[PDB]
Amino acid sequence: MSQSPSSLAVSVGEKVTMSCKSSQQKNYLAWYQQKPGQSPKLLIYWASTRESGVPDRFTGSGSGTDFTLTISSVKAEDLAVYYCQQYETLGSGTKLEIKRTVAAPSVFIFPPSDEQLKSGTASVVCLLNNFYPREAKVQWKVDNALQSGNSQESVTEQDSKDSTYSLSSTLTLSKADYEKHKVYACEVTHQGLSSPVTKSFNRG
Amino acid sequence: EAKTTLFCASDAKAYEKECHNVWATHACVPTDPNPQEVVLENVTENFNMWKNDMVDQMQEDVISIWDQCLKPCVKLTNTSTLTQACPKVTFDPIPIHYCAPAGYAILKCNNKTFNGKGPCNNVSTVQCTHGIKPVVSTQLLLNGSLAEEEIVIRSKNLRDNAKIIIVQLNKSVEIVCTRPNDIRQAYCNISGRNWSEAVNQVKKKLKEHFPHKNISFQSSSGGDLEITTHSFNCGGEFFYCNTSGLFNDTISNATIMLPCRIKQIINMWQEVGKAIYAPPIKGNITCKSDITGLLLLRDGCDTTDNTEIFRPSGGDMRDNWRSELYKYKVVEI
Amino acid sequence: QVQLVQSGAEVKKPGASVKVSCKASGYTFTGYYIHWVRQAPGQGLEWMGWINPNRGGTNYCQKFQGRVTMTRDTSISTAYMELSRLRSDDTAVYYCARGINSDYTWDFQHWGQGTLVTVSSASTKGPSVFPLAPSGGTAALGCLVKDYFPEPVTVSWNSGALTSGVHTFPAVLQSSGLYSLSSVVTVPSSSLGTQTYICNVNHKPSNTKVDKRVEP
Ligand SMILES: *[C@@H]1O[C@H](CO)[C@@H](O[C@@H]2O[C@H](CO)[C@@H](O[C@@H]3O[C@H](CO[C@H]4O[C@H](CO)[C@@H](O)[C@H](O)[C@@H]4O)[C@@H](O)[C@H](O[C@H]4O[C@H](CO)[C@@H](O)[C@H](O)[C@@H]4O)[C@@H]3O)[C@H](O)[C@H]2NC(C)=O)[C@H](O)[C@H]1NC(C)=O
Ligand SMILES: *[C@@H]1O[C@H](CO)[C@@H](O)[C@H](O)[C@H]1NC(C)=O
Ligand SMILES: *[C@@H]1O[C@H](CO)[C@@H](O)[C@H](O)[C@H]1NC(C)=O
Ligand SMILES: *[C@@H]1O[C@H](CO)[C@@H](O)[C@H](O)[C@H]1NC(C)=O
Ligand SMILES: *[C@@H]1O[C@H](CO)[C@@H](O)[C@H](O)[C@H]1NC(C)=O
Ligand SMILES: *[C@@H]1O[C@H](CO)[C@@H](O)[C@H](O)[C@H]1NC(C)=O
Ligand SMILES: *[C@@H]1O[C@H](CO)[C@@H](O)[C@H](O)[C@H]1NC(C)=O
Ligand SMILES: *[C@@H]1O[C@H](CO)[C@@H](O)[C@H](O)[C@H]1NC(C)=O
Ligand SMILES: *[C@@H]1O[C@H](CO)[C@@H](O)[C@H](O)[C@H]1NC(C)=O
Ligand SMILES: *[C@@H]1O[C@H](CO)[C@@H](O)[C@H](O)[C@H]1NC(C)=O
Ligand SMILES: [Cl-]
Ligand SMILES: [N+]
Ligand SMILES: [N+]
Ligand SMILES: [N+]
Ligand SMILES: [N+]
Ligand code: NA
Ligand code: NA
Ligand code: NA
Ligand code: NA
Repeated sequence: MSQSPSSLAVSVGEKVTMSCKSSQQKNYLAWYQQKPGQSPKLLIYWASTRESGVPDRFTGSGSGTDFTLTISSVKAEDLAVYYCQQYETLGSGTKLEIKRTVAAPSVFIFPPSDEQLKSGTASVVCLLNNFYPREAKVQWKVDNALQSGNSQESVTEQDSKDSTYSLSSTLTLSKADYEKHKVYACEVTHQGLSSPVTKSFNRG
Repeated sequence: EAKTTLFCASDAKAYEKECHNVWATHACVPTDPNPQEVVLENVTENFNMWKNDMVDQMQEDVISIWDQCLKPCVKLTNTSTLTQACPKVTFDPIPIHYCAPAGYAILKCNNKTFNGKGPCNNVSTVQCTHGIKPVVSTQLLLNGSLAEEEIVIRSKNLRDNAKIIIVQLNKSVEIVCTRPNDIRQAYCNISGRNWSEAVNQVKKKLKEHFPHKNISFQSSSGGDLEITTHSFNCGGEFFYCNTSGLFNDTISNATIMLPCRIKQIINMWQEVGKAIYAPPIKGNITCKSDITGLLLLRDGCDTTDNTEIFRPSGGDMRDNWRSELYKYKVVEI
Repeated sequence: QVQLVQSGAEVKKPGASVKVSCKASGYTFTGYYIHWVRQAPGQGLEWMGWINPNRGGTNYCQKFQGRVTMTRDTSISTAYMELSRLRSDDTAVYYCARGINSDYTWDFQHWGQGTLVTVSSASTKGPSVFPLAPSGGTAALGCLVKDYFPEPVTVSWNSGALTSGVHTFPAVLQSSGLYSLSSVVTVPSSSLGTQTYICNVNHKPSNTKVDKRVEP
């Protein structure tokens, strides 16, 4: 079906209103929520009628072909994808994003373990913990040479409670190329940081 | 409008040794010789064949009938095991009338195109239903009543693919299933001209509810052999007949032969369990039955070739009784 | 208290087949329809079909008709979904679901944990866990579950004891065709000598269970 908006962004303490339109004497419909990584859960059937356990802030509405789910006062646990199901057909889903104050990233660095160095490869890890917003510029550099083409990064979904993110970058190299150089640094650039924070080590 | 204990009436003969007669003589009164049909003028009333306590009462009666007629040699439930004598009996469904006691009446819809759910305008009241044969079958409804006008489609919701679709024809097609004399190899013969003639009419009626769509008939999606074949009881013996040649889009004009097998192990419809019967009787076992209805399911999801596909189904015999009790309802005075 | 427990992850080559199981408990298994819905990674939910556990009747999505088969086993209250002639498209998390009641079963109140089915010619390989040691205030430490396949790898800290402040990152596919993730915890430096910290990594596809110590 046609769900809208495809992406919504609001803050705690607001009301959201997502629509679900249909095509062609039976007001029947279900609404599902999918927390990140969890299986979808049901929180509204037969148009109205909230299922037991859903709080009193969710409310369904509509009739005919246009239906609507309205969240009073968005909360942390409310950050997730929302689908509408008519019999066997389902909507495109609407990812609910939450806005919050800027947060400075807690940066940490970890060198390769000796158990790994004994294998043949070396992996340096740089962690940005609990920051807002998503985008950050992580820069890997050995001594003062910057590296490129051998550093993969990841980011977890927005934490429910504090609406923050986390980013993990991994620089992969050979044991020979590892012990060749000696200094390794991770410089980050983020709006919450006035100056680019550079946490580094030098063991090689 | 309320619920009360119905009673049954039949033309059962106290000397006939067929088992349905012997049961009906014990539980059913004689057929009322003077039936009173009373046509309510300019009155409309709601009906709902899908929430009709009459169907559940008829189910309980047919279970009592089979608990006395077709006693299994072994009855296996996941909490019980029964071994008993299983003597063969004469088996032939006779019509049964269901009547309301004092202080109650049976409303009957005389609208010839009523689909079984909603308001009926040509309402009348009777004391008993018409003659209803308790024919247990799947996929194909046999020996029922026909539509007086045109083909009627009945569903709790046609848009729900999990809801059975009961089709009622207005002109029966004859099916002759015989085991001649592998003692368990049987077959059925059915006129391909009359069957293709009937399939095209049902397809036309389905297209009225799904316009711009091609209507396709295909074989069952799966399940127990009871619902993947046309299963039925003939002379006490359980037939399982392949219906891949009937639910086809390429139906031949010649006579169609359906291969069947007579089985002794059957999955019970009365309850969750298995019932083991004795080997089949010897000789010629023949049943010429009238196909008066269909039990179909529609394939889910949206189509990519603009074709709705319908497959035979069943298994809940309450739907068989609904195919005849749709027009009835017990009301309080 | 109704519970639906599905089988473990599966890796299959194309053209092969996979059967995912879904064990029901806490209710009468034969009294409620059961549905199967799959979800490709990063996309929406896609319904495949339902099966009637009472009699065994099935209804398949027309898109998968011909290469999907639904079965049940009443004696163990288990339903099976088998998909054949696999494809890279079929890489998805497959769910079983059950309605609120028998009359209206499309309101999926109960779901399984999902069964991930990865389709690729690569074979199964267990991970290798390496510690990320920290070096007043609050420090951070974790591990590096590296070089494993397929995707599902579950990590807990101190047998599930440490949960607040834990961040397990999504897997990344390396140039070698192997996944690699990290799992970190924020812990104060006033406990890096008293409290002990162990990574509890589980790779069900290869039945690998490892406990790794993380200390400065
Ligand atoms: C749906 O509707 C049709 C019509 O009502 C039913 O057709 C009847 O089906 C039953 C069972 O198949 C038939 O009962 C059997 O009829 C056979 C022929 O009947 C007579 O033929 C000779 C020659 O004229 C007569 O002399 C004699 O009176 C026969 O009665 C018989 O061969 C059968 O005989 C039985 O003999 C012994 C003991 O009686 C039994 O042990 C055997 O099992 C054997 O059955 C039997 O009488 C009935 O005749 C059919 N009527 C018609 C008009 O065709 C369908 O059966 C019904 N469908 C279902 C599923 O019920
Ligand atoms: C039912 O059908 C038509 C009109 O609805 C009418 O001629 C007929 O008389 C009605 N039934 C009876 C018993 O009159
Ligand atoms: C029978 O009932 C249906 C209700 O949908 C109605 O459309 C139809 O007109 C009725 N038949 C007659 C003769 O009125
Ligand atoms: C039965 O209904 C169909 C259309 O639904 C029609 O073609 C056919 O002529 C009808 N048969 C009789 C005997 O009225
Ligand atoms: C179709 O049914 C009619 C009436 O029962 C019958 O006259 C006709 O012979 C049947 N068609 C064939 C090919 O037998
Ligand atoms: C399919 O549907 C159209 C009308 O919607 C019809 O013209 C066409 O003949 C049908 N094709 C088949 C094979 O039934
Ligand atoms: C029925 O016959 C067809 C063709 O012989 C076959 O494909 C199908 O499997 C058969 N069904 C059963 C239950 O034997
Ligand atoms: C009808 O049966 C024949 C085989 O006897 C087959 O060629 C044809 O594809 C079938 N039609 C459908 C729609 O399955
Ligand atoms: C009947 O006539 C011929 C075979 O004699 C066949 O080609 C045709 O498809 C059949 N038509 C129908 C409507 O069954
Ligand atoms: C079969 O056994 C299970 C578990 O003991 C029980 O739930 C069920 O009621 C029994 N009877 C059935 C499935 O008919
Ligand atoms: Cl049967
Ligand atoms: N009648
Ligand atoms: N099967
Ligand atoms: N009444
Ligand atoms: N309920
Ligand atoms: Na008993
Ligand atoms: Na057998
Ligand atoms: Na026996
Ligand atoms: Na792939």
